[PDB]
Amino acid sequence: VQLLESGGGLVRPGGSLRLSCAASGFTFSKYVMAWVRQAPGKGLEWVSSITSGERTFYADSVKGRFTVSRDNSKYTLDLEMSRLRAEDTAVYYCAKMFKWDYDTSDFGVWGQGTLV
Amino acid sequence: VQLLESGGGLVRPGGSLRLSCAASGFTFSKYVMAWVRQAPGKGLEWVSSITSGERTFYADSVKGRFTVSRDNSKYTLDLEMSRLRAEDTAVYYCAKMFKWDYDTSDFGVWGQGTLV
Amino acid sequence: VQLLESGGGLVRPGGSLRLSCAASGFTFSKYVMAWVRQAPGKGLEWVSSITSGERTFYADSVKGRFTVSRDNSKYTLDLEMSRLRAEDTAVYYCAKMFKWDYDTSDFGVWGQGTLV
Amino acid sequence: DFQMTQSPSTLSASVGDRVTITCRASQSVGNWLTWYQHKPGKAPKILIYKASTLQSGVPSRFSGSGSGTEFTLTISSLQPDDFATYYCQQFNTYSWTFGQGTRVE
Amino acid sequence: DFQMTQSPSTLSASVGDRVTITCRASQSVGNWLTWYQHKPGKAPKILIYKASTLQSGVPSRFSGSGSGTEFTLTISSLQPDDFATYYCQQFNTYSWTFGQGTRVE
Amino acid sequence: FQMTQSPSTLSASVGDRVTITCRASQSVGNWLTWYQHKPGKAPKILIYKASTLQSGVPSRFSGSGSGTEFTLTISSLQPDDFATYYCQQFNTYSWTFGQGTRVE
Amino acid sequence: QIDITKLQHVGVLVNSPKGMKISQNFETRYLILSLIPKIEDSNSCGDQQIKQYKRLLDRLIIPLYDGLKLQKDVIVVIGTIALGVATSAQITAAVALVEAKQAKSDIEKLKEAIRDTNKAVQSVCSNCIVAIKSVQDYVNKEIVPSIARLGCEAAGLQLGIALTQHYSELTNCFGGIKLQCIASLYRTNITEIFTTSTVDKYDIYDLLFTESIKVRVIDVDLNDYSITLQVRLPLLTRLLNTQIYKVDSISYNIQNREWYIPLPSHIMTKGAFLGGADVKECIEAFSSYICPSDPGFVLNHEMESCLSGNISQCPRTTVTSDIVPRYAFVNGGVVANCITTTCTCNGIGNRINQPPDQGVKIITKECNTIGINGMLFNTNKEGTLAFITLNNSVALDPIDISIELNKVKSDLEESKE
Amino acid sequence: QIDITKLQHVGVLVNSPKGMKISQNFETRYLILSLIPKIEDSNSCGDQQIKQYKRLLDRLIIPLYDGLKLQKDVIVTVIGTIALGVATSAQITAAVALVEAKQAKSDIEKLKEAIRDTNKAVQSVIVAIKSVQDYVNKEIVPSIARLGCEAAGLQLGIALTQHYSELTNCFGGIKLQCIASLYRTNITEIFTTSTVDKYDIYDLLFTESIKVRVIDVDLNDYSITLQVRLPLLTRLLNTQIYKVDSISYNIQNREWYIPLPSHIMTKGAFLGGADVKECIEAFSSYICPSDPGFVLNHEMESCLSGNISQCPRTTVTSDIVPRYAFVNGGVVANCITTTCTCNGIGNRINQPPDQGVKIITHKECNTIGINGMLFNTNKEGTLAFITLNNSVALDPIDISIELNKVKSDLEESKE
Amino acid sequence: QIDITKLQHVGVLVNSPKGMKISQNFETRYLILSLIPKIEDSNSCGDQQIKQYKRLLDRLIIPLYDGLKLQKDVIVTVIGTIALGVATSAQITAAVALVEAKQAKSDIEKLKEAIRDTNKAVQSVCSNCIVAIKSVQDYVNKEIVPSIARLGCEAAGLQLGIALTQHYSELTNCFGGIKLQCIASLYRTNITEIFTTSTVDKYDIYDLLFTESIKVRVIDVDLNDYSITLQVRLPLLTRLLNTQIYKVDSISYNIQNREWYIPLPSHIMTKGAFLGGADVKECIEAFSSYICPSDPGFVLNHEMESCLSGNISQCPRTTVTSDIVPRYAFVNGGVVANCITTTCTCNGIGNRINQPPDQGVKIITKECNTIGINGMLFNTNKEGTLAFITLNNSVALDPIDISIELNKVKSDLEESKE
Repeated sequence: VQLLESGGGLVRPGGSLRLSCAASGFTFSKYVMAWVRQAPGKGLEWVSSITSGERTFYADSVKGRFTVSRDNSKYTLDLEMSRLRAEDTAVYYCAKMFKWDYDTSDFGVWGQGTLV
Repeated sequence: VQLLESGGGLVRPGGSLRLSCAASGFTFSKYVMAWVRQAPGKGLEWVSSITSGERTFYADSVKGRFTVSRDNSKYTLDLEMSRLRAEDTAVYYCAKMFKWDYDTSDFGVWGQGTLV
Repeated sequence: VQLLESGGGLVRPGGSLRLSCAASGFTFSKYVMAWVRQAPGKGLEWVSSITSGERTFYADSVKGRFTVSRDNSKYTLDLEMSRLRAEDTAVYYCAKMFKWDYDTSDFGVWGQGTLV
Repeated sequence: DFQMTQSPSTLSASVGDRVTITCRASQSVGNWLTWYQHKPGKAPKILIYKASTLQSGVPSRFSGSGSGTEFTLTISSLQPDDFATYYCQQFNTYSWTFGQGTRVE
Repeated sequence: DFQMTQSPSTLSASVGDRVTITCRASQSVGNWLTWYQHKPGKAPKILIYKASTLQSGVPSRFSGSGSGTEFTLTISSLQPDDFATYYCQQFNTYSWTFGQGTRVE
Repeated sequence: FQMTQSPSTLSASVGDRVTITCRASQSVGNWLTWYQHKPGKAPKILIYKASTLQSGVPSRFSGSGSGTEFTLTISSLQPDDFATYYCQQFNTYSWTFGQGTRVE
Repeated sequence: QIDITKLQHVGVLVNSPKGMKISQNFETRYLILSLIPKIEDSNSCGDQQIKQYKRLLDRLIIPLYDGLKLQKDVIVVIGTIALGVATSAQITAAVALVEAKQAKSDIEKLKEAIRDTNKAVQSVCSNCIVAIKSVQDYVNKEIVPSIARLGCEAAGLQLGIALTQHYSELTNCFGGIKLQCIASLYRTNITEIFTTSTVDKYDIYDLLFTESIKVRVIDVDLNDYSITLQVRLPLLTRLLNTQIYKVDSISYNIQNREWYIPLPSHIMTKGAFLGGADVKECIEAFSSYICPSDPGFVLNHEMESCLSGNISQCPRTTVTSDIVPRYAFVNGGVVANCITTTCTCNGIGNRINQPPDQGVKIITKECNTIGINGMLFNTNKEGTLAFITLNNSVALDPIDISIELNKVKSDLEESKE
Repeated sequence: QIDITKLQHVGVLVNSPKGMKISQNFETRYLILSLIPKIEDSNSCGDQQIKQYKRLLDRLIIPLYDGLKLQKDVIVTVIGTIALGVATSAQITAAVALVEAKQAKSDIEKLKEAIRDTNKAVQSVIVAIKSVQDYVNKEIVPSIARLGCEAAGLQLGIALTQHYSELTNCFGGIKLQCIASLYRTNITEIFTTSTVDKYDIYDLLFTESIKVRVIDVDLNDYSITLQVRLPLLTRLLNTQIYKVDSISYNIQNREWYIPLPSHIMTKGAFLGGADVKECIEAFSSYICPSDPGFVLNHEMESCLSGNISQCPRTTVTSDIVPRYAFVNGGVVANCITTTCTCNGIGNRINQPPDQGVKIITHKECNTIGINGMLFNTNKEGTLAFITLNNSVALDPIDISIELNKVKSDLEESKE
Repeated sequence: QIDITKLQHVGVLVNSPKGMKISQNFETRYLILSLIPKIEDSNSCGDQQIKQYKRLLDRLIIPLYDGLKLQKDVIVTVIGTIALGVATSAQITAAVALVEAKQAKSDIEKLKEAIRDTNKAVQSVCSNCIVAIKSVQDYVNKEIVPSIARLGCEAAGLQLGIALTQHYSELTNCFGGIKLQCIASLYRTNITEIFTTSTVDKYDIYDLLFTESIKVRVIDVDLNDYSITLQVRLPLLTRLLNTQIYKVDSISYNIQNREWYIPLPSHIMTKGAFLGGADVKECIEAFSSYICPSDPGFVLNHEMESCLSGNISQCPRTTVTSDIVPRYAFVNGGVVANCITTTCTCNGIGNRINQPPDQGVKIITKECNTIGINGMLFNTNKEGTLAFITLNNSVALDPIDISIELNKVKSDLEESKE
């Protein structure tokens, strides 16, 4: 039930970065994790998502630019970016997606976030 | 034939008010009635609706603060207000819906309204 | 395989104009033709469409004022406009709609248009 | 999710000419439609309340027809006392919807 | 294609009163919603994670219910420092969407 | 049927790769065409069913997609490739365009 | 010459008469089924669905076309006898096949006219022919208008659904075909399909007979997908001087034992011919019977003598199960075996006994209320009811006869030994 | 008075017994089918669809009324008057039921007046149903507030068209099951306050074969009235039912067998067969509408009582009468036409020509084989360690030729 | 030994021959039907609709298990022990077949364990061959798992629910012997696809019909993971040698102003030296032979055999009591008909030919170019061929006539002894 930060910092336009949020404290190998963006002084927004099986899904605005991969064995989720633009200045969150059932075991957690 | 209305006025914001629209000239017991608003120099907008049996639908803007009612015996309609805001300064109208059929005895009516 | 447009010029508001897109080099009785407009420094927009059989379809902005007609024998297409306004200043094009099939004999062509 | 939009927003014509106004529905609303006249300083009234039937007291100048998603109201000959805002009203759903309006010379 | 909108965008209130915040879905999202409380400078939290269930540690004053397209969450009594922004998200499709926001004050 | 496309504006150097994506509110099928519109010219046709190449267009252009998400890409750029590119949908008799995207 | 009053002394009851209807002549009409609809000025929105529809239809037609060519030719002046063996019921159909072939040229002409059309039903006479096209009505009023406001994809999916359902509805009885099926597809009813015919002057009972007539396939094209059928509507003429009745039997007493007189379910008379009638394939109407063919079948001589009034020639058998009634009232009175089931006059206590010799008791206006077992009735006053050695025993089981023969054999061996 | 042990020497084998159940008294209940649903408060949203539905229904209800009015009445109304015509015993029971319904008509009408307007799907005071009411009240009425009356009317029309299609299959007597299928309910739920609760799996099967009858159609408010007669099942005393099978029987290198019915009955001192075609089998009983017994030939009764010598026999015509069978731990078979092997596969046991069938006991030897296959026998079997003189034929041509032969015999003797 | 040409004199016509095909050995295959589909990684979309599917299935699966247990056992487990009670030959074969199923219980258990978690609709393992079909897995993988990216879990769930309810409705019509055709069309289609590697490849159109008539047997139900195990016995059809089957029909025979016919079965058979009838109610007609589950021959009356083997004098005859028995037929490029009942104007309508009272039937060969029977004129065929008597063995086929004749005999000998 813990999530880590990594990579939050300043890069030049056109650069590339590697943000890693690491998880520990539950069965990570049976859940779908996704990323979420929050531009400063603006409403929330969605970035991408990855399921257990590496199928991958992306928001149009960032399609073809970013890559998402997950490490089930070590319980780690990593994000890499390329061809960065000016609009992508925000706070980035690593989150867990609820199952489509009413079982009381589901909790829901929210990463602390990086300020890149 | 006639649907007179009364009860309009200007009250301090956030108050409670009760408008009336008495009915006569036809059978009031088998016709849905709804209210329609008109901001000065703006397009007509729906408000709410009440059925013979007190179904009490509502519009999204004014849901959760308006309480409408009807009486099948005295042939009288009423509308009530609560927690008034500054966004509703318009003319309230008492209106009769249509029966969704091609009856040749059908008709319509429209009220005088309250300045409010 | 070559469409030529004609007609159109400066006209004060309220006038009537009649433009012509002649055709040659390909079968004309097996395709649907539509007109597309582009205001200076603006995006392209649809105007109207006529089927082989004169079914006739129109856009909201110009509905009820235009009249597209065509002649199969002479291989000509025409558009008639009346009660013009100030927002109809643009370059008009005569085009061919693709058949909804993957055949190998479909080409697609565009005309040079008229300034109007 | 129903929406009603109409054009042209503003219209200018001359007495005896023809005026055409159209309302478009996002989805299939049905035959249920009404047309209203809104002169300033007056309570709104009705002209055609099922898109086909005419209320008593309305002159034969007004005539409308259509169905489904496209409706249009057209008047044969204008008269000087006919300059007002006009509306498109659906009563298919308990929750009523209007158009935004029209102005005529 | 799914869209969300919520009203009122802005609210006025006082301690002890009752507040209602709606969130209307363009299409059928079902019993798949979640309400987040976002305060300046802090990471968002989870209040009611299936439109019915209260997350552990959340105060009881937050009551939420509804279904289908229309949903609602209502507060019984306020706390002066609980006037934050509130969001209604949908997780029907692998691709989520949000609303606008509501400054309870 | 509303069609939207991003990126609206784009900045690129010679030889690089570029991807432009159009999205449709509803399902529009394989029916989609890509136009090139230089200032002061008549628009051309690049790919007229989202995959098929117009006779005489250079091989650098190729596009793929279906359903609601479509994408166009060019292997290597050129000095003469700067223009506004369009996505049309001819599903319904009534046509509808996107907005447009300058490439520089 | 059937007698209905005397037979009641023996338990045989004859019901009300009815007439006969037969179908001597027929009317021939050809019905072409065009399975591929036509979409007009739709810019080829249908394709990619008609092509798939054709692949599905290819599973049905090809086996059907192959079956036609394996059928032997009975007949080839009407024709030549051909080779092999064929009976009358075979030649009667052979004649219809030749008649269909002798009018093949005209049918070809009609198919040319409908090559390009969008009419659900079209007819001509020169030999009139009627032609229905798969789902043309539904296309024209729903799909073609739908293209404008929904798009080609939404219309295509709906057309695919409709065509798949239509294909499923085919092969339901096409894999004789029956006339009800054709009526059920593209919901029609017979009167609408063949307007210019004798179908107009048909009662409710007359339609049921037509719905039981088989329709046969005479040609399948395999290039433009079509099936040609040959219907034979009947002309019904009411035969004259013919009657049909119904027969029921009740228990008959002999020395405290139960017997009954066996008889068919129905009996008929036509002029000077008396015999039973089978009605299993016919349809019963309010005042007559509709029969594909004369159902009369010769009956045993003794049975004929029995139904003609000579009441001492009837045979009888032993009652084995409780399916032969013990009581039944006809007109204002009962005729029941009073030995088994107790019969009572006005009062419940009052009882009436049938003497040992008498078989059944006919009671008229003899008792104003009669009781059979527990229930009692009121004996209607406007009734027309009015107030014996059988000597012919029969057995209906082969075992019974076998043992009797064994006894005869043994007796005759003893006779000369 | 069946003697199972002795019969095995001839080939006849009798299965274990079973009881009988019969229905003598019925319980009558009334079912009213209101075919027009009621929409509570919807501003008449669906009137157009209902009139189309009504016009479609008039094609099915009008013919029903005309047929009913053309039905002759057996007795005209203690209990009534006889009437003119012809009617047997089987019709009088239906007439009595109809007269009872006629007597109840008054209260039926009062109840109809009470329920004229109401939204309940099933009532009880008797039980009344209303077309598609659950569907309406569950989704169609609530959905009018979200999808509008266009979509709501479309689905209502689809539903009513489907319901009409479902009808014209039940009414095209009426099987009770058809009706229970139309409305998604069990028989138990319809008549909860009845005796149907105390029924087993095999008893409900019997109640589904009885036929219901139509006794009224109104044609102003579209409705149909039905009469249902639920049975009361009481098991008889001292009545057993058996099952009989026969195998081949050798007589000088030729096959024969003993023909018997498929079932046998003994009730009190009555020995006879049973035709159970219409009955429904059970684990201990035979549920039957009427008494199935039918008198058997005298010789067969004597044979089954134990007199082996008067059983008749016939020739075997096809390969349908078996040649071996398991009886009790051992086999009985015609070893002449089917090779039988004791412990060793090579070892062969031959039934002497005189004997007809061979009975092993599992003490004769432990493993026995048939023409192929090997069985190792049961230690706890209950099996234990002759001229027929009555030959019969079962084909009429056979009988006719013998008749002709005897005819010629007398003709010769007369001289 | 049938003499077709001779028999025509008495109105019996024998159709052209055909062979017979019989099946004596069967190929055994097992068919596991897992009724719960699997969704790969859909985040538990469809769980609620699966639970309702399970509740609906429990109605048809709990009674089925209980019925299986109440079944008696002929053999209790050299093949095995006899058991207590009565059982005939026809039941012992099924008992042995079921005993053979207990030998493959271990192998079947292995396959089920292997396929516990898998996404394949059809999958086969053969060490002994097994095949496993999973409910509507193809449809899921094709149009539901992809569907949850554009619509969401709600629309996908609704579609899944509709599909599963339709599947349940399709079930309960086969499981209300389960019939092979019902199973084949249910899942996807075909019968040559399920049993990919087998002898079904060498099957004509007629052969496939025979297999569809065979009935499958349920031999296990789980109730923990919802599954039904079926045993299918596909046939190996081998054509017999020296076997022929014909068809016989008769026409009116005239004796002294009346109508008679010679009663015979529908079909006649000749295998080796055995001449007798044969029923084809359960068999299937084909272009070259028949297909019969078991030998259809049944022994005919001796007189009937002597008649069919060329000895005309021994045929019996009866009275015509209806219009079903015909009065003319096209034998071979000619007609054989009763010219007394039906007119026989052959060459010209005016011309007429009368059958003499003694004779019974008229055979026209060549003799006259065209022949007309009642109102239709026919032309003879020259490519064909044809050529140009007391029965005294009458019979009656109605028990009442037999009874009256017997009573007459009884009375006659009483007159004799008196």
